[PDB]
Order: sequence, then C-alpha cells, then structure tokens
Amino acid sequence: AINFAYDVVDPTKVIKSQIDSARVSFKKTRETANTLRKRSLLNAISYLNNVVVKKECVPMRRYARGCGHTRQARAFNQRKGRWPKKSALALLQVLENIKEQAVEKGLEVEKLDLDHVQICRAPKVFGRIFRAHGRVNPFNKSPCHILVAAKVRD
Amino acid sequence: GSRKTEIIKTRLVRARRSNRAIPAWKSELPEFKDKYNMKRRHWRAKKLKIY
Amino acid sequence: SKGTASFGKKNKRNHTLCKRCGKMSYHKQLRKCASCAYPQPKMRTPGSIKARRRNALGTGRMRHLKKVIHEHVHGKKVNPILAAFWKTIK
Amino acid sequence: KMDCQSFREKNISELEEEIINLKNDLLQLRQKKVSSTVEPDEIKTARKNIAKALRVRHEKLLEEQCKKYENMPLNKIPKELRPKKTRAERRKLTKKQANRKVPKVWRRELKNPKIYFAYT
Amino acid sequence: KRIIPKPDIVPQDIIKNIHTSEKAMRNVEMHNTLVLIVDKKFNKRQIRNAVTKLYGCPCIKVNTLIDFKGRKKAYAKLKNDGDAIKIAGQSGA
Amino acid sequence: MLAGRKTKSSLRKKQRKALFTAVGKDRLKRMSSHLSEELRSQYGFRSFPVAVGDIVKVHSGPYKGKEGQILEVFLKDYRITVEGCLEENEEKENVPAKLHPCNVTFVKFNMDNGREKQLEEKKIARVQHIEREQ
RNA sequence: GAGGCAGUAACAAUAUAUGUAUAGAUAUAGACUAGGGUUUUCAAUUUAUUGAAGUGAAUCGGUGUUAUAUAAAA
RNA sequence: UACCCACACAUGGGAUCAAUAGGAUACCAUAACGAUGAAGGUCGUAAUAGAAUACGAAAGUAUUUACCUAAUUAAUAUAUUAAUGUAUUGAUAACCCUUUGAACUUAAGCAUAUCAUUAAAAGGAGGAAAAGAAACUAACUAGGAUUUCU
Ligand SMILES: [Mg+2]
Ligand SMILES: [Mg+2]
Ligand SMILES: [Mg+2]
Ligand SMILES: [Mg+2]
Ligand SMILES: [Mg+2]
Ligand SMILES: [Mg+2]
Ligand SMILES: [Mg+2]
Ligand SMILES: [Mg+2]
Ligand SMILES: [Mg+2]
Ligand SMILES: [Mg+2]
Ligand SMILES: [Mg+2]
Ligand SMILES: [Mg+2]
Ligand SMILES: [Mg+2]
Ligand SMILES: [Mg+2]
Ligand SMILES: [Mg+2]
Ligand SMILES: [Mg+2]
Ligand SMILES: [Mg+2]
Ligand SMILES: [Zn+2]
Repeated sequence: AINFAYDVVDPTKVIKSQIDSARVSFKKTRETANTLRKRSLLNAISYLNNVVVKKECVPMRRYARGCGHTRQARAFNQRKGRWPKKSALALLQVLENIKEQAVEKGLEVEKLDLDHVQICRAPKVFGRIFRAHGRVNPFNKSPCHILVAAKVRD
Repeated sequence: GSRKTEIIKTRLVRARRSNRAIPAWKSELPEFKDKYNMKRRHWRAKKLKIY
Repeated sequence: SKGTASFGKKNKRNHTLCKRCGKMSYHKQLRKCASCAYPQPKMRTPGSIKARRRNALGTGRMRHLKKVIHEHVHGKKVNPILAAFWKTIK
Repeated sequence: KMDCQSFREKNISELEEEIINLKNDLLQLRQKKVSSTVEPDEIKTARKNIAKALRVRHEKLLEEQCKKYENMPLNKIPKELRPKKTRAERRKLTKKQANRKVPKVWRRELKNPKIYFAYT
Repeated sequence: KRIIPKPDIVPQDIIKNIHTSEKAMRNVEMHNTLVLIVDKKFNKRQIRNAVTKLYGCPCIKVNTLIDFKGRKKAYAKLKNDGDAIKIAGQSGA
Repeated sequence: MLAGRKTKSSLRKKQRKALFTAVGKDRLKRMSSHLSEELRSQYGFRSFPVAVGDIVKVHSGPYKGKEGQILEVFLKDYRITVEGCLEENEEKENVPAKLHPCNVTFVKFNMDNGREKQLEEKKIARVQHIEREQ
C-alpha cells in the first residue's frame, strides 16, 4: 500500500500499477528506468526486448564506477553501457499489466504515454557467510518498490 | 544406529511427536487466527543430545 | 595437530541419564552423578547462588503439599462413614 | 448420562455386571472412530459413567470393613483405617499424660484454692 | 495383599480396536490373520489368551511390534478357516 | 491477588483485576438490571441477575426507548444482544447490537429452570432483615 | 538503527529442429560397528511445506561367565 | 550527462507524549513436611492436538494417585517367641545451639597486630530457640532468678 507521489488532475484516463518488494537488486533497476519517461508505451516494450538479446545498451549514470566502454552507447552521447537481464524482465511484467487494463476500459493503446516512473528502497532480508579464521560476516540483499503510471496524450 | 536400548527408543519417540506445526482445525478459531509455532527444530541444524 | 585435524576423533560418549535428577550428567566409568552425586543418600550442595533457584521447593507439582496448605485455611471435609467409625474407637 | 443415585440402589453382585456391560460399550464406540464418524460428545459421556460406577463400589466394600473392626484398641486395627493428622502429631504425648504430677504438688494445691477479690 | 483390592483384569482392558490399513487387509485374506492394537504393558501369553475369550475362535501364534508412533500392534494367527473374514465383518471393520 | 480474590481496596489496578478474573457466582452478579416500578411493588428488592428470554427495555444510551427480547448472553464479555436493534458492519447493518446490561431495565420475566424458586427465596430473606432493625 | 569504499573483491556458469531420446564430460564401487534420528516410501502444492503409510524372530545381537570385594554388543 | 543548493510530495526507522491484569520497599497475621511413602524427575491421558497448563489406566477439569526416588524383601539398635511388633534415615537456603576455620585489606614497606570469636564447610531442633531461682553486687541509712530497651 505504497502511495504514489503523482498528482492526478484527471481521474479518468490515468492508469496505475504497482509491485511491492520485488526480489530484484535496487541499483540495477534504477539504471534501466531512467530513460523510460516521456515515451510511448509501444516504444518501451520494443526497447526492453533489445536489452535481453543484447542489441541496445543501458547508459549508467549514477552508479557507474567500473563499467566497460562500448560503441552502442554512442546513441546517448555516452561512453559506458551494460545490459542487465533480470532487471528488464521485472519491468516488462509491469508494462504488460497496464496494456490489459486499457483494453478492459476500452482505451486506445497507441495514445498512451509514460508519465510517472519512480522506484525506492525496501526493508532488507538478512544472510550469513563464514570466512577465514572462523569469522562471520553479513550477506544480506536489498529489494525495491516499483511504481509506474500511464496517461493518455492530449 | 539400529542398536538401541530401551530408554533411548522411548525418549526418541516422544521427541518426534513434539515437533509439529499447529493443526488446521485450531487455526480457524479467533484465538489462533495468525499465531504459529516458534519451538520447531531442524534435524541438520541443532542436535538433540540423547546419546 | 591440535586444531581442526583432531576434532574428527571425538566419537565417544561419557555421560548418560541419571535416575534421580534427570540431567545428562551420570558418568559411566566413575559411576557417579556430577550434579546430584547419585549413589550417596544425601544430595549434593549446589555450586552457586543461581543454582538454588532452578529446582527449588515450589517449582514442581506439589502433589501433597497443596493439600496440606488447603486444610490450614479451610476446614477438612470428612467422610461420614469414617466419622462414625472413629467414635467407636476405645 | 447416568446418575450416581442409581448405582447406590443396586446390590453388590448387580454392580459388577454393569461395569462389564459399560466396558463393552466403550469397545464399539472406539471402533466407530476409526471406520466411521462419531458425534463430538459421545465418548466422554461413556468414560465418565465407569468412573462414577467404580466409586460406588469402593464405598460399598469399605462399610463392610467398619463392621468387622468396630470395637478394638488403636493398635489392633489396620493402618489405613486409622485417623491421620501428621507425623509430628502422632508422636506427641496426650493431654492426660502431660498434666500428671507428683503427690507432693497436687496434695498441696488442694488445700489452698483460688480466691476472688476486689480493688486495691 | 491390600485390604480393598482392584477388580480383576477383563479382556476389554487389553484390546483397543482393529487396524484397517492396506497391509492389514492383505493379512486378513491371504493368511487368515488379525491385526489388533493392544496396550503396551501386556506380554505375548496374555494377548493370545484374551483373543480366544472375546471372539470364541482359537488363536495359535502372536507376533508383536512397537512402531515409531508409540503404539503396540499384534499379528494374531487364526486356526480355523474363514474366521478373520467373519470377525472383521461383525465388528464393523 | 491471584484470581477472584474479592478484596477491600482502593487502588486502580487491584480493583480492575477482580473485574477481569472473576469466576463463579461473582461473574453472575456483575450482569444485573434494574426493576420496573410496578415490578418493585410485587417483590420489593432493587435488582436481580439476567437470564435468557425475558423482555427488556433500554433506558439510556443511543438506543433509548426500544423494547426487545434477549437472544444471547456472553459471560466472557459482559454483553447481551437485544431484539429490534441494528448495528453497522462492513457489509450490512443486519448485525444486532451489543449492550451492557446496566443500561437496561426488564419489564416481564421468564420462568425457566426453577426461576420461581429463586425469586421467592429472596423475597423471604428481605423482610426478615427489616424485622431485625425495629 | 543506518552510510561511504561499491554493485568493487571473491565464487558459479555441457551439445543438438523434436528429447521418458542420440551423444559428451568428471568421479573406483559395496557391506558391519561408533555417531545422526524420520532424513525412508507415496500423494498434493513449489535437497522446500503439509498429510498418510511403513520396522513381525525357539535357531540375528543384548539379557549369561569371568580378567587374580561395582569391568567385554570383537 | 555528472557534481551543488532551495522548495514541495513519497520511502526507511522507532525517538517523544499519553495509558498499564507488571515490579520494588515498609508493616501485620501464619510459622502447617516425610515408611499411613515427602521434595524432585521420566513416561502417558483431549472426539478432531503442537507450545503452555491441569491431571494418573477411575487420567486436559469425596475417592483414585503409572515408574524411578530416604526407596526399604534393606541398614544400626531394642522387645517377645529363624519369624513378628516398635523407633531412626530424606527436604531447608531467614532467625537459633555446637564443631572446624582462612586470605584479600589497614599499618602509606612488613614479620607480632587488624580485617575476625567473620565468609565458606559440617552436625542438631522449635514456632520460636538458648538462659533461668546467687559457692552474686557492693563498702551504703545498703540491694536481690533470667531476658530486652535507654
Ligand atoms: Mg575493474
Ligand atoms: Mg569463503
Ligand atoms: Mg573452523
Ligand atoms: Mg549408537
Ligand atoms: Mg554436523
Ligand atoms: Mg581415541
Ligand atoms: Mg575413561
Ligand atoms: Mg519381536
Ligand atoms: Mg571463476
Ligand atoms: Mg518428508
Ligand atoms: Mg573490604
Ligand atoms: Mg601494607
Ligand atoms: Mg598503599
Ligand atoms: Mg605488599
Ligand atoms: Mg580472633
Ligand atoms: Mg518466649
Ligand atoms: Mg526452652
Ligand atoms: Zn543425577
């Protein structure tokens, strides 16, 4: 029951969807979703399938220390790029669910646009490891919340 | 180890019985709606000390 | 070695159940309980101050002393067949 | 259900035939639990019937014992029928034995009894 | 040895019920044997004497067992043919 | 202060423990109700404990004025349900209301399980108390 | 309770257009005792969770004798 | 695009304030165990049962009381004629009566001294125990068993 930080001016023609505490790493889904805003919904699903088959890359901007250079990141005027698998499959499941509510409410699929995309941190899940000389160190992981809203064009 | 005395078998039978979750007929009651057992054990993690 | 290589050789068990106390502190070679000292009639004095808390009088069932306290406060109910008989004693 | 009053009516020989016939009733009820369904209050009423019936039997044999040892001293009767108070009281000596006194004392106090007098 | 005694041991005290498993049903037909559940404290000689008192059919040998759940089960061979099918039918199993 | 101790005390926590952990005849007398005026002329006492099936009338609260019959009694909660009263739920308003029996006065009795034997025993014991004083 | 260093060090990653098969690759294998105690078998739902079933002795071990005032599952 | 600042809205965590079937201290009453089997333990009993809690084959709401346990078909002694009867044995964690008995510490070091007629340890009883009717105190114009307070 995470609330949205989106301010809705028209209650009709706004579609929201949500996944809470997904089991994907936080720093990698933040890197993929930075360029999804102000796009058509049809261009987004075509773009995310090219990341899985390694034909388009993701430009690392915030957390980017130690990433290999490539030539596919010239489209963003960048010099770093990577292709995360598991982060793209979690975002693809959200965009299909938006497409199903549009045909149930009878809206037109081509006219939609992505408007509000934010993710945030989540409570941890703890773990363990056993190192040399008999010492024990933590081995925990960090999930995230995913929030996406779609709006029709004018 | 397939060669036990009388006391070792009688103690081992009782220790098997007490490792169980709450039955389903009790969980529908208002008292035990969300309560669950906390005293369960695992046979590989913790040992029983019976010898 | 003294460390990891010598902990494989520990597969012998020395202490077993006691009849009187129920703990696993009965030596099978020395033939004596390390907590209650079983073959002696008197029980062993405990080792510390906290050890007197763990098995004192009153943490048990008190199958008899619950009755004796209850006849102190309220009177004892008598059997009428037994009450008539005791008056016929010399 | 069964009342405790009906067991006190019957004979000693008639009390024994009921306990066996009640015990036969528990056998067919317990087999019904395995191979059929059993009502949710049916076994418990049958178990408590035998506990009430045995308690009348234990009382009827006891009144036979009282008529046999009716007038005897205390060291003749068995120890179970003796009155019990506590172990420290059974070793105490009686009130009659504690107040006995030497002839030099009780002869003296019989000459000078108590006086009731008034203010100073 | 006491003044007021307990009553005598009655054959309804030893036998509890009749096992109705799949392995027990194979032992009824092919081998004419009965699978009972008894109390834990009684031995082999008293179990066999009790079965010939209840159902009125002679029993020869009894093999006992203590399973892992704390019960005690007995495998009672019957002498005459057709006894175990008749007994389990009248008892309601 | 174990359970049902029935003390003479003035502390807040000592008196409230006797209200929760009461048992027996003490739990019955907490749930009593006031008599009508015409019923007071027949017997002469003030109040009496409550059984199932006698006609009562609410005299205080948001349900003031309504008259109904008693459907259930809950000893573990000190609450009762009166006919004709409705309470809102998340689906409907068909839930009957739950009231405390100190807010109700009953109009007509219900004679079951030796109820007339008990009422005549109290009316005998009351007038003997008046003869002691004069 | 939560940061930086940092998604950095350190570990895991066999082939087939149709397959309950055709191939490749690494590791000797199986029984009694000491220790473990339901991990056994099956069903349903995804090295997990719940529920049933399963250990049958006149001749296989203990219970017996002793090691110069408590000793043997070889 | 990254780095910095300002404002508005959402995550993360359980501080502040309010409550309370819990504790702490002082006073008053009681001061009831055990061979007629104690205190404590092991295993079992619920119509559908795991923890907790109550209860013994009469077993999850006025009698019964499974098996070990001083645990006893005994041991140390007395009485009657090898057998029978009687008395003792175990639990305590405050107060009471005996036995045995330290050191740390203080002396600005330390060895007599002090801590100390203490702590630990052992034996023996009761609701209280021990003490108690001058082979005394005094030097006065003489007092009067024991115990406790100033
Ligand atoms: Mg690098
Ligand atoms: Mg490592
Ligand atoms: Mg190690
Ligand atoms: Mg073993
Ligand atoms: Mg291990
Ligand atoms: Mg060795
Ligand atoms: Mg050794
Ligand atoms: Mg066998
Ligand atoms: Mg590698
Ligand atoms: Mg399994
Ligand atoms: Mg000091
Ligand atoms: Mg010094
Ligand atoms: Mg100094
Ligand atoms: Mg020095
Ligand atoms: Mg000294
Ligand atoms: Mg005194
Ligand atoms: Mg004295
Ligand atoms: Zn012991």
